[PDB]
Amino acid sequence: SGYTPDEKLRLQQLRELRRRWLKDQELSPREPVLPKNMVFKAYRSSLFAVSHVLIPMWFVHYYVKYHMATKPYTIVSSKPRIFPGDTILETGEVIPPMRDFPDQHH
Amino acid sequence: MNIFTTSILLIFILLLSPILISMSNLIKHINFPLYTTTSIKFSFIISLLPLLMFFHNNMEYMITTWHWVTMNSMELKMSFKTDFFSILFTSVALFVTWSIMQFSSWYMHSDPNINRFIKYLTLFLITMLILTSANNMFQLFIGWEGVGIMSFLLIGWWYGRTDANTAALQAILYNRIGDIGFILAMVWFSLNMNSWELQQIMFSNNNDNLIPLMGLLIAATGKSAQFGLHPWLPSAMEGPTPVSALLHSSTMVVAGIFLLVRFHPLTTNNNFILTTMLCLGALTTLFTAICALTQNDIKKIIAFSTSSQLGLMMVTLGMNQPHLAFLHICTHAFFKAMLFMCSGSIIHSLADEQDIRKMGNITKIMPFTSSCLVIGSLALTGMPFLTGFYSKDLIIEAINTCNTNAWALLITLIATSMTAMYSMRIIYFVTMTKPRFPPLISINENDPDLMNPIKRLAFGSIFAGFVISYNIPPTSIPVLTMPWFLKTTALIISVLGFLIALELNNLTMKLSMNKANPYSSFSTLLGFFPSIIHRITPMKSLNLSLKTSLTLLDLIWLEKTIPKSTSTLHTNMTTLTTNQKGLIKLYFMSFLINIILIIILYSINL
Amino acid sequence: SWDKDVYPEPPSRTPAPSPQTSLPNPITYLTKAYDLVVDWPVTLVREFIERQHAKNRTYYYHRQYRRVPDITECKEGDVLCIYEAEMQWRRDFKVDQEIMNIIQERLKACQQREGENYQQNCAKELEQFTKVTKAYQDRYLDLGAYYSARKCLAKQKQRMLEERKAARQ
Amino acid sequence: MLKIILPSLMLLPLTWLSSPKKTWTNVTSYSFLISLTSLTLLWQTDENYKNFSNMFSSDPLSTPLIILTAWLLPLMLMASQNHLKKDNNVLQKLYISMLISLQILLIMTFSATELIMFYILFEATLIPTLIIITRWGNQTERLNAGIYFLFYTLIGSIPLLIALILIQNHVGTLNLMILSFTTHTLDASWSNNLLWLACMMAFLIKMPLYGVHLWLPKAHVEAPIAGSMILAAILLKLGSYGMIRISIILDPLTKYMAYPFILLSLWGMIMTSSICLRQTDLKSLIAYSSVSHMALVIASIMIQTPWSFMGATMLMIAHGLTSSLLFCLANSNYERIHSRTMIMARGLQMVFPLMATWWLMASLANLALPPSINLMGELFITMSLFSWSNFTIILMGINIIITGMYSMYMIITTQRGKLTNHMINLQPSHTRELTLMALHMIPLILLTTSPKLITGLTM
Amino acid sequence: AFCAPPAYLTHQQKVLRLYKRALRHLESWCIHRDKYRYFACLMRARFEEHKNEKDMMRATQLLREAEEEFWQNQHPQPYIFPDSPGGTSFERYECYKVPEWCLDYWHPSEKAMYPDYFSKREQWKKLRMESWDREVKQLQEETSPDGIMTEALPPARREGDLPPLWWHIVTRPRERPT
Ligand SMILES: CCCCCCCCCCCCCCCCCC(=O)OC[C@H](COP(=O)([O-])OCC[N+](C)(C)C)OC(=O)CCCCCCCCCCCCCCCCC
Ligand SMILES: CCCCCCCCCCCCCCCCCC(=O)OC[C@H](COP(=O)(O)OCCN)OC(=O)CCCCCCCCCCCCCCCCC
Ligand SMILES: CCCCCCCCCCCCCCCCCC(=O)OC[C@H](COP(=O)(O)OCCN)OC(=O)CCCCCCCCCCCCCCCCC
Repeated sequence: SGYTPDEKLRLQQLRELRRRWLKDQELSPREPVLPKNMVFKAYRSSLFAVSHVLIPMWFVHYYVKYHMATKPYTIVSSKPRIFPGDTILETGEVIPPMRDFPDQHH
Repeated sequence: MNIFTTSILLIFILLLSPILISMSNLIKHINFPLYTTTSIKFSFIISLLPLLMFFHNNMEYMITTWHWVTMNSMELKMSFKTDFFSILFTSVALFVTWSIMQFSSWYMHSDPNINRFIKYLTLFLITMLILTSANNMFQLFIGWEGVGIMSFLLIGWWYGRTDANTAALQAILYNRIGDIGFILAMVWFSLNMNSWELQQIMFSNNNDNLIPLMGLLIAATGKSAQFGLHPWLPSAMEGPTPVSALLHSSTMVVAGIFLLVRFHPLTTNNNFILTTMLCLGALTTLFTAICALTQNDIKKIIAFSTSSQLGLMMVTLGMNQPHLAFLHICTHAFFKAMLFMCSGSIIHSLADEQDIRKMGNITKIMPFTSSCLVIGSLALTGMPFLTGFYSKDLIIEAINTCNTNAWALLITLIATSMTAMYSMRIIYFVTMTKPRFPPLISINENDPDLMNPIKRLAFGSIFAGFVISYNIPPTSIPVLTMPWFLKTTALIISVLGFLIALELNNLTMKLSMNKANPYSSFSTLLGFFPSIIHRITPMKSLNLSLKTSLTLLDLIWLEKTIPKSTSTLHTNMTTLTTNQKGLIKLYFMSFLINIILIIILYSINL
Repeated sequence: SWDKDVYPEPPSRTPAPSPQTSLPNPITYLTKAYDLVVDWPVTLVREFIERQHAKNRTYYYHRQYRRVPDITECKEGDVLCIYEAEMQWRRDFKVDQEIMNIIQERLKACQQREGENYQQNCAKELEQFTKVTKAYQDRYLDLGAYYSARKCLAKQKQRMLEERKAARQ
Repeated sequence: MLKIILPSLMLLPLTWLSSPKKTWTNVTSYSFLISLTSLTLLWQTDENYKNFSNMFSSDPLSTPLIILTAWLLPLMLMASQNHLKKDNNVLQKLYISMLISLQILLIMTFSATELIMFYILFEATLIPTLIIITRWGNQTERLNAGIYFLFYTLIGSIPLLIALILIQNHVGTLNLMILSFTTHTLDASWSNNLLWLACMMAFLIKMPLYGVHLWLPKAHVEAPIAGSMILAAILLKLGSYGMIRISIILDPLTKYMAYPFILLSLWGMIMTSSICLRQTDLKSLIAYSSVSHMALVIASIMIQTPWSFMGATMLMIAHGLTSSLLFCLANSNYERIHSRTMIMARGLQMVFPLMATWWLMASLANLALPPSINLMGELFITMSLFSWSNFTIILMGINIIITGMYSMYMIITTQRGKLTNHMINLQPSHTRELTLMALHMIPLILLTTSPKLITGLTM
Repeated sequence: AFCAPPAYLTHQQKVLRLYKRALRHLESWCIHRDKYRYFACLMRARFEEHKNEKDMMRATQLLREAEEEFWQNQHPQPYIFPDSPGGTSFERYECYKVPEWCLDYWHPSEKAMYPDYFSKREQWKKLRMESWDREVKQLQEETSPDGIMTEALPPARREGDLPPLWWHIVTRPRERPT
């Protein structure tokens, strides 16, 4: 069935007090009481690129070249690909070419 | 040699920078989400530089940036093995994470802890880059558990939700079983090769690696949510959508697959390992596609899509095709990032409403999101010359043409057909038919912070597979001389799945109720594995704990054995020995007995 | 600071660039920009630091220990020469640990340098590693946490007795 | 060592002569200076051992324990500042004196070169823990808990005294280095077996071994915060140090007398982790976690691998720090809600965000998060145990799984979830207790950054 | 939520609950609106056919058979609203529903950041001070001497009076607190 009158009156009074409480939850316009843009390409991104990238890039490059290359096996890289007909920059010898490729059907 | 290492460690420094800004007490004066988004995009550009360098000269790098400790004959050093896999996954993950954090800045609006969320995503990205680029197994293990713990926190982001806490806990549990497998493999390699260094692992390629390969397989199963350890991913869907995308869609779930790709020279020499990897992957992609066919929550559907594609990668690693698996890693990362971002925009426009039964007319009411969702669904199914064509089709030809398990092949093809069918289910029940959402229209997708990451991920999901696959150095020679029914197998089964699911959706549109069958009950109810296992194993574990361990042993039987038994014995002895009646007659009789006894001992001692 | 006598490295053989295409190389452009923006100020700062070091230059020496009598010529119970021989043995144990680290770095460097040819071109490094680990297993293995010169001598004596018994037939 | 022992000794007249409004400040500042002075034992530029005198010495194993004790003493005063604010001045100064006596006698205990002096200082340290637990404990079971702790430890320690006197009569001096140099092998007879058990069971009780671990949870529950710290962070590691010192003269029969204790330790850490899963008391749960960690230490010390000894050392230091931090967080919650129930306080992440952060890092250190010294200890113990026998990895895996489960169960049921809004007596935070968590957690980060300090004797 | 459950559910209440659950699972199965309207009209016709029963034991048996049929033909994943229990947004904001008594623990500077709201807060607290004794007296007066009592509560019975135990209901946190 429906609402008994006691619980109906209780919900009406409780809801009216809820309206008052939620209205009192509002903020006055003075609350809270606290105690060179250019364009995005020229100042928003340029300053970020020269501040949060350039100085860290300087520090990492300093650490890499003067504290890793000074140590033997920190930066170890594989041998680069050497093909026939190539000239070695460090040695100066040219790699001899391949054979005559008998199959040229495609 | 200097610019390469400088770029890699600059990626790492730019990742760690917003964390220091967060703890440096200046967040209240700056725009932290925008600052972090710019940091990730710059990290992506300085990550694009070694991508170009490796695409040119194919230089393979090792960087020992910091010696941590030297331990008799074993040096733990923080080192990075800059791989092809490391470089390409770094670039892909940074691009995806840039998109996800822009989408996060749009989506987590009116949230009090948006900075907390952004910092958590950044810390997860740092741990994932550590895991991806790590040279030694200890550093990769640091990345492994850092990713797992930040996954726990981001799943339990809404920490007032009991279901979220439960999902985070079971994600932790399955990742922990994976950690046990990893610890077994790590310990075996430390004992047998004196180091966790991948170079000494490469020298370990020429012996019996069955136990560490089993451990790595268990670790990868736990991390990538294969069968037996799967449901933590669909439970992990409980967290917010950018977490779902970045964590559970593109980066974290492919970590076990990435580990298997790392240990693929060991994997190639063990045929039993290859067969069980192939069987496990085929089983998990079949089961996850079956589960995906009848789910109603769109996030759960694309999560089971993620798990099924992970099963496809696991099949590909069951074959001797690790590079195809990594290509599918990048391809899948692009697709699920864009698909999940589209689904999150749908949910936000429909006011936190998640299941497809209250959607519809999305093609007309949200055209941009509809177009991007269609792009994602078609390219996930394997529409030709999209990003998915250059990995999924090659996987299908490889499994069709090389010697595999026949049942694994058949269920892989059927799983691909099911991928087509649940993509059709998504397309139909979201983008088609009549509206079913509540009437009040609150759709507003006109935000640039919403559009632009989807645009970038659309450009990825269209062109990135083509560009990457044409920039791959030639390895893992595919076979192209193959019959026409085998060649067009993936396209044919995708078209067949689309048509079958279209006519099934029209049958659901038809005005007739049908009695449900156990096949659809099995598919909708997660295969009964979550209910059955998550009810029987915690109950037995906690029941054994309380009923036996604490109660029986500690609170009953060890107390009855040592201390209370000693106290009872001494109490009985002291009562018996000092129950004295107090009579000098009895005392002197006792003294006489003592005298007689001492005379007896003197007589017997002499 | 390091020397190729103890950290051997083959001379690099890089090929000369032969660009068939007419497109400019963004790697070369970005590398030239990278030197001109980053490498020159970094090497200027390091040159200033290095001339400050030369202005205030100091020297340090590597300590060397003379050979105390070994534990074999050392009486039991006389804990003075026991102690001297034991700390000499511990010092040599630490030195052998670092020798093992050197050989392991050599093997890792060989594997990373060769890459796909590591199964053939690292035969010498693998042979050196195998010989040194056989020697290490002969001298220091299975000693326990309380490893000592006496325990090492007992293990060596047991191994020599086993070898002498096996050499009779 | 005298330059650390004497000013800690002179802390007592400072305590009893300071003004009642300056005693805590003066003793805390000067004990921080004691820790700073005790940091000088890390100057080990040679393989030789720091033998300061004929009675005291420093060691790569003894030094981290001494530095840890000297660091915990000001933290002990900080934790004891709050629950004694309604207490008499004489009893406050007495409690500070008891803590200072703990700190002094433990430095002498770890720095002693003689095992008989080590035993004298062993239960000389036992006495003030009894007094602290019995007098300043809160519940009515503190008297029973003190009885249990004292008599487990003394029934352990009496055969140790008999074994020590027998060893002194057999050898001649009982000096640690003389024993280490003129160590003689044993004949594997029944007398030597019983002698081995006599010199092992005292430290096995103090660890505690499984089966004889029942004194620890009740003592930790009914103890005050300083008693919980001293037990869980120093005394178990003191039993650890005792076994490491005494195991050198027990070859070769420890290789088969290690068998029942390794099995007891592995199955017992599994058992106690299960109890941690099904435990309704936060202090009891942390106590059983401590029992499991010291069971790992038993397994490492008994398998006697150098890697195992190192893992035991790093687990000693790491578990002491993280267990002290866990008991501090539990005691802060206990001083808030005046209850020890695991489930009663639930949503503390809302009201206390920074304290929940400290909770999270403490639990992550507890569950062996990389690259912390906690996980380095457990991983190297795992490696040595797998080298000892390959089937130990199953028990290790079960232990690690349940360890993660009880740590995250702690976090979920104490921080996450809905807030118990009836607890209106929740003060926000004390700068004192936040400083206490910070001073517990920062040395964990620093030792993670440099793990070579706590490697121990083997490497 | 706003009403306390009784000692037992009546037969009429159980019939209504079964009807609502059956129609919700019917919409979960039917998805499409016209299909659901057709089959929901069929279900309503079935309920109206079994509506006029007088024996009431046959009605209880029919209710048992109907809910047995419902349990046989229920959806494995019925549609759940996001705010409903078992939904997606259920208990999502309990982490943000901070109780109001932390403002008692706020610092005076933070109190000075919001002066007018805090002044209204002590006005509400003073009203609670004045009303607590009166509502306790009302609760003690209206308690029946018999052991029978429900979880329902009386309203205010005169002017200038508040309903008993009104604080935890009126000052509850919002479901969208931020
Ligand atoms: C906390 C643990 C409590 C229970 C275990 C207690 C220790 C058990 C193992 C040691 C035996 C008992 C202590 C003896 C100490 C000295 C050992 C020693 O020197 O051994 C070599 C000696 C032998 O010395 P020897 O090496 O000179 O032998 C002679 C050899 N020849 C002739 C070749 C030179 O062993 C003994 O003398 C042992 C005799 C012990 C008899 C008395 C035992 C009383 C009960 C003890 C336990 C009581 C408490 C627990 C009760 C139950 C509680 C629930
Ligand atoms: C063809 C070959 C096929 C091979 C197949 C092989 C299959 C292998 C399967 C291995 C793993 C099985 C056990 C998995 C247990 C997972 C338990 C779990 O987390 O359950 C979650 C559950 C609640 O979550 P759920 O019910 O999913 O969701 C509720 C949402 N409202 O409950 C909870 O959240 C309870 C919280 C945790 C309670 C304590 C749990 C302790 C568990 C200790 C286990 C120790 C032994 C581990 C052995 C692992 C072996 C691999
Ligand atoms: C896996 C390894 C297995 C092997 C190792 C086993 C041994 C482990 C170590 C032993 C631990 C024993 C712990 C004994 C104390 C615990 C019992 C206790 O607390 O009893 C209390 C009870 C008096 O209680 P009370 O205070 O009067 O009243 C209750 C409240 N008012 O007290 C009493 O009623 C009487 C108490 C008497 C004193 C007990 C302590 C001294 C015991 C001496 C034992 C001597 C054994 C050898 C004897 C000679 C040979 C037979």
